[PDB]
Amino acid sequence: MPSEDYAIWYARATIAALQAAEYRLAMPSASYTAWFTDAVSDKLDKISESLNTLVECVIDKRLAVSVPEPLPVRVENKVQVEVEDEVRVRVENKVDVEVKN
Amino acid sequence: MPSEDYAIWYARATIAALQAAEYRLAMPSASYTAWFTDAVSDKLDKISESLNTLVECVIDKRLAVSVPEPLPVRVENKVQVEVEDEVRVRVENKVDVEVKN
Amino acid sequence: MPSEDYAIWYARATIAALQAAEYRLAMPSASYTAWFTDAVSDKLDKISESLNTLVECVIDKRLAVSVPEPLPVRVENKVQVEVEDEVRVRVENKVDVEVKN
Amino acid sequence: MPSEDYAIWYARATIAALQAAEYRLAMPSASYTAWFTDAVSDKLDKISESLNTLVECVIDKRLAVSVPEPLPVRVENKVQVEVEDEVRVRVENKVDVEVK
Amino acid sequence: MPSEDYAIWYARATIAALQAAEYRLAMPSASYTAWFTDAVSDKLDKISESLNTLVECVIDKRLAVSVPEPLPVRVENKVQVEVEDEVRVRVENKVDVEVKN
Repeated sequence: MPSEDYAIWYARATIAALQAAEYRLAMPSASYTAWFTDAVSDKLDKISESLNTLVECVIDKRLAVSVPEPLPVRVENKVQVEVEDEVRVRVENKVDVEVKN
Repeated sequence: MPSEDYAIWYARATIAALQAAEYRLAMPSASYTAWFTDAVSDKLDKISESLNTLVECVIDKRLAVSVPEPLPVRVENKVQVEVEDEVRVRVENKVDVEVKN
Repeated sequence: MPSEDYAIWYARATIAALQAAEYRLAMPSASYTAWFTDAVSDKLDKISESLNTLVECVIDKRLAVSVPEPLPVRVENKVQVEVEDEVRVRVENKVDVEVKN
Repeated sequence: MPSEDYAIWYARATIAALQAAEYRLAMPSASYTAWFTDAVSDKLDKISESLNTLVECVIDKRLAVSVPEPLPVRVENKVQVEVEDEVRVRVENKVDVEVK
Repeated sequence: MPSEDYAIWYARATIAALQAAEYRLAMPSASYTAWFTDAVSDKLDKISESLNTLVECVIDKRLAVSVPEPLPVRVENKVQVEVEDEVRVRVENKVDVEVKN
């Protein structure tokens, strides 16, 4: 029943108005926030929980770590030592001696 | 088509209405959610999956680490040592002796 | 009511107009921004803060770590040593001697 | 040229209908997705890629690390040792001997 | 001014059209992008910046770490050593000798 001329103008004028305006979001519906919680927020909570588990290892601005024990090592240098016991020895060569008695 | 005065009224009144309202989002379309899943949610899953792998290394607030085995070390101090075996020796000097015979 | 023909036209024309337009978001309302900050922004702050605690441990492109100390180690190689002080010894064998006087 | 009553009604009724409806988002325009990619998705990619570089270091639930080598250490205890070579010695004292 | 029957039909029909349609987002207003930059993007940037600092420590698929130097260790095993210098010794016992002259 609306004339074609009016119907044409209505569609064109309504599209022009919709595009001229800007849209202020309200609080979303519960259906949107449920979706968004699954798509984003719950995943952020899991990421934050995992990060926290790692950061609880930080003490005094150092990350506490654990290594196998005892830790296998190779000493690469010549070490100065102090011998604490009397040592049993086997003399292997013929020794020059000065008799003092 | 309606008069210019009517068209001007309609454009202004409709824009005014669109901007006076606030908009409550519903569940998005399947097309929007598929796009958003690729743009955001799937990437959050990969981030969470990578963090999970790191956090599996944590036990009692210490991060388990691995170093080369065996680890090359350099001993910096003078070490007290206890010699446990008999030692073969070569006497390099002429020795003063007292004969107890 | 208006005509059933007019009503069908109006539904089709209005949906077609709404779907032909594109929608420019303004700054959201206070209701939305409060929800969004709780759903996203505050969780990002929490993540950022935890990460900063970890990254504070990084010094000049190395992560500072703490290991139990003194660390138990097991030395796997034969170590060169230097004996600095006089060692007390006990000769275990009969020594061949050349008397020089 | 609508009547004033109609103009007043149309403003109030249109606001009411807009507030009562809920709005289903379609696939966004290319302009929106281009902007959103810059604002969000590209930064998520950078974050994910940085995390992967760190997580490649994880081997069987341990983080592979590197320390300066050789690692400087201080031995805190007295060490039992086994001498494995013949030792050149210089005798310092006058030795008591029993002949043959 | 319209009749109540029209007014009621218009409200019901317009809500029905608004809910039957779906909405294609254009590029958002400057107001929106400025708010969104503060609420999300700038926080992502800080997260990425902090993560970059940690990942700079990765070299050849290992994380570079620092421990206190020198690190205190406890040697748990008996160590084989090679003495490298001449050793001054004091003979503590009476030595049996075979005179070879």
